[PDB]
Amino acid sequence: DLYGRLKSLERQIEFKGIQEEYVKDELKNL
Amino acid sequence: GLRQYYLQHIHELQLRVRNKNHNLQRLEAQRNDLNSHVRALKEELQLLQEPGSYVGEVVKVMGKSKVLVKVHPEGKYVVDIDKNID
Amino acid sequence: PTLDTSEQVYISSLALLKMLKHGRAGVPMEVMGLMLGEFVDEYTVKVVDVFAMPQSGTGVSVEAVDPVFQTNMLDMLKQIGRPEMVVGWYHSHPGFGCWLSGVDINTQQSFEALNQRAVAVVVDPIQSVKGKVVMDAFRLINPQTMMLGQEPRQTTSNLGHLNKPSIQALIHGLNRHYYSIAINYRKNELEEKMLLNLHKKKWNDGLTLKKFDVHSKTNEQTVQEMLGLAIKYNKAVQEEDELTPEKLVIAKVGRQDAKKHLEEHVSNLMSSNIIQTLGTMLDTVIF
Amino acid sequence: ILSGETSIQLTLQFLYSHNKSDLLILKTIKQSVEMRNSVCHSATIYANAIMHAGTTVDTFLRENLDWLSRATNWAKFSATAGLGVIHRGHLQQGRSLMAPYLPQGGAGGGGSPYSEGGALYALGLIHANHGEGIKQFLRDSLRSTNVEVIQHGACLGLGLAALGTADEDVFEDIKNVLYTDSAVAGEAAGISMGLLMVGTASEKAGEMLAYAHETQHEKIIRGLALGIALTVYGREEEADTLIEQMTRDQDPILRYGGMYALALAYRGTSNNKAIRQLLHFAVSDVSDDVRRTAVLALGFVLYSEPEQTPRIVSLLSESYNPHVRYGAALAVGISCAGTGLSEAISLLEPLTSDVVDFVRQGALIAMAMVMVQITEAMDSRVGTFRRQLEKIILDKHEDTMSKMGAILASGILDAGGRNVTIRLLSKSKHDKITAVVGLAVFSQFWYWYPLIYFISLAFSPTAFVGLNYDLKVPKFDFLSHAKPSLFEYPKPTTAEPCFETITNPARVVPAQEKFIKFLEGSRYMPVKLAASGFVLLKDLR
Repeated sequence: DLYGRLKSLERQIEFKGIQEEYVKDELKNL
Repeated sequence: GLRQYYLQHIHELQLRVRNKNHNLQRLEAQRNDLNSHVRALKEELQLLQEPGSYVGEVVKVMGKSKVLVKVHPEGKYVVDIDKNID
Repeated sequence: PTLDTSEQVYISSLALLKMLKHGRAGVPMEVMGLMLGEFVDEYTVKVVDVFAMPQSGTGVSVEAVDPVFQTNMLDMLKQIGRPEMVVGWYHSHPGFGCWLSGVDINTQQSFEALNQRAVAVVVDPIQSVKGKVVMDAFRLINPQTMMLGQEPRQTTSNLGHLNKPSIQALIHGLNRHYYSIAINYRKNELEEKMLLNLHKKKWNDGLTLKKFDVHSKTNEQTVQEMLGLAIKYNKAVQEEDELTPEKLVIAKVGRQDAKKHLEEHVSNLMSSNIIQTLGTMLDTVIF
Repeated sequence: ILSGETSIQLTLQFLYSHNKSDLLILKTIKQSVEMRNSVCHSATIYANAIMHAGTTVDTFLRENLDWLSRATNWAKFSATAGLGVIHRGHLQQGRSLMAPYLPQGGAGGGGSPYSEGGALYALGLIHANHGEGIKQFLRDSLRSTNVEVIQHGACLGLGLAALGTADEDVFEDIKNVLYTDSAVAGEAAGISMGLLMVGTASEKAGEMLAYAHETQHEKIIRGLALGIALTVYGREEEADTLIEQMTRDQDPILRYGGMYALALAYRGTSNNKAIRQLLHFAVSDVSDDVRRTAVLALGFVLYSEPEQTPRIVSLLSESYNPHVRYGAALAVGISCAGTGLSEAISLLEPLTSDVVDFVRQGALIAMAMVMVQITEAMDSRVGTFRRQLEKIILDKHEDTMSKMGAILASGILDAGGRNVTIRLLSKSKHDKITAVVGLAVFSQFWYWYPLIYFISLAFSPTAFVGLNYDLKVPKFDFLSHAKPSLFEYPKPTTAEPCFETITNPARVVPAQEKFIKFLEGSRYMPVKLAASGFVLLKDLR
């Protein structure tokens, strides 16, 4: 498979993107 | 045209992923130092709850961790030693 | 029906403030009263309001539960439209923590006779400090169950174990004669809006500008203080040797701590100057 | 086959024939548990029921009747309900085995109402998803009885027997019980309406929400809040309106249900919108129950990608709030169930030594869910964890909640005679509705202990069962290209050959599936190359 490397890379990047709001929430709750 | 159209996004996504990872890690460490400080501070709440520690001055030591030191107003007594003291 | 740990007691914010104020009033001794409400269900007890007790001249006894008083107060509260039935009683242990004495224990059975679901509350006005309220609720464990060796209650929920009990209470008979009751707070949204309104400063207070002469003199003095802290700190940075003892520095530093005072003073100076800035000129625009 | 009766019978035969449950572990736990502690006594009954799930071996209960007879109230309800997990899938004798504990319709049956209610719940656990013969009997039992404890067992039993059937007539019967406003029967009715209507997105979820505002009983509100979350299973964007209503509510118990509704709507999707909302509520809400649940809910959103869960939850595990740390432990336990991820184990290890007793309880259960079916030869940490569980169970000075966690963890590690694993995803990557729902009801064991038996629904047998044209199991041999010591059973109380030739009908762990090869020239050839489950064999001779 060749297109899988891009689709999986996009999935992980999108998942890490929400980490911004995740951290921002604790940065205020903390 | 597949080489110049589809695979091109792999070389693009990783560049932003690498900087997002570092920024998220820096923010997470900044928040974690504070969270650890707060957890400690709440730990000192119970730290000051436990009874204090008396002062001692061993007049004579005994083998196999035996201690007879000068209590401030009381005197001496036979006791043992701790776990990490030479 | 077995009493269960999932039982939860709700005490009104008004009830809390009433117990706290009434306890502070009689902090030297112990003040007692009653909570007014109903039994929500076999597990849920809600409390709305309390009224204080005029206490007999005995500071170590709660033996003066006057019943004409309760009957009169209940009747007039009914005329208010508040026919709520007494849910429990509270008394204060200033600095003595939350626990039940022999006298409190005796009163507790005396009321349990009337209603098996009575709730006894202990409020510490002293340790109840800004941000943390020291209060607890207790009910007695039937001695027959204790003599049988049986667990006094059935626990389908772990809520009862969330709060670690006081070692004093463990000395004062906790879980042998009685048990604690987990406490939460029912809060109405309107109560929260009004509560937030309380700390809202007057919107004009930002308009009250400081007199220019006095403000300038504070600036002058703080600047000279920065000079003194600066010279002290220069000595501190210079005198610091390769083997600088952090423990000794914490115990004794230059001018307490030249760096910390420098930082606090620059912060306060900036704040004062720049708030004066905002004030003068937003007045300039709008006046 | 489509009715599931044949697959259940073959599974029950496999679990009975391969039962390697260690009765000495249960005897040791029974001896260490103080006879006055009702929680630890109930924990040992739950552990026994989990260890013998679907094996039909009740020898421990028969040997220890004098110990079981000391169970009072809900412990007696749980004792009877635990037989339903042991006899799970026994469709033909399920009624005859329970007949001594069922309500006999004469004024002379000396049963306790807890045993009768627990027998109706046991019948629903035996006939989970397969209710056609028992639905009518449970409906007649529900209509005939006004006792709250019997109605509670009848509701849960009917909800399990009618799971995902969307039967309107069963819904109206359970709704009539909800309108009696009984605090214990109404919690079961709330959950059972949700179990019946799983993933239908019916307008009936609005009727349940309306009634949750009318009732004053927190138990009914909690049962309805979970019931509503179950109706929304599967629905993604269709659910967002109801989730926004429940999450903006003034009642913390409805907001708690709103977190489960978001979790079950976005199950296995890894959606960034749902993750951001859950993380927001984990920090912004004032209620510790909502915070715990918002973190636990991440485990249901992320189980499709179990590698991401430890990374997101690591920051929450260090939080000062014990309820968030508990939610973090269970989120990793649910997402990483049966995977054996090393990162998940390293994150849970510190939480097993937490200062807070319930955080330790969650960490021990989560560690047992991650380590299910793993041998000491694959990971040496399983051997240290089993010794840690034994130490906590034998210690008198340990907290009751930590002991309960250690007893349940020991039960989960030895579940189904060591022949079951917790599996949220099918081999086809379909979501197992029963496993997701079973784990979502199981996570509520803090409020109601009899919900612990819903973990049985999450147990998937790890069997290879080859079948002929007549649906019988032929004896034939197949090869595993792995060291036997990797896929062995732990030893009882007291390079290498890689061609372990075990019978094709035998325990096959998901990690072992890659190493299985059929012998070229065997009498039986599979119609499809499948390494595990029910495989039809072509007979060549």
